[PDB]
Amino acid sequence: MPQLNTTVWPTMITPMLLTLFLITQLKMLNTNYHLPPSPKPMKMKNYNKPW
Amino acid sequence: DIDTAAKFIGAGAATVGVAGSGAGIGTVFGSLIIGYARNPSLKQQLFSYAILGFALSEAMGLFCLMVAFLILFAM
Repeated sequence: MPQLNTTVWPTMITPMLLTLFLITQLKMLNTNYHLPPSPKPMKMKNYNKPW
Repeated sequence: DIDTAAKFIGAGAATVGVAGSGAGIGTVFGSLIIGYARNPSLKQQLFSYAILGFALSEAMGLFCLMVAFLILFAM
């Protein structure tokens, strides 16, 4: 069983630790979801009529 | 050799343990049939659980086969 060959373990561990925790996490961080456009048709600070 | 012989015997034995996964998937998909026949509006969601259910049943089955090969080749 090749899986049991403990000679070549680090050459599997290292690049996985690199691509799962650094590269892929970054390629995610670049993917952002902006909040939806919410044109507010009610916003008017008009003081009381002067009076 | 007696070793090789016992490897074959233990392989067949450890293989027996797949009947559990067989019955497990049988039960899971039977229950999925019933649950869908009851509340079909949830079909999609139900199906999800089914797969997951299946995904663990085969899980245990896998272990059996594991020892099988892990005796047949690795030992």
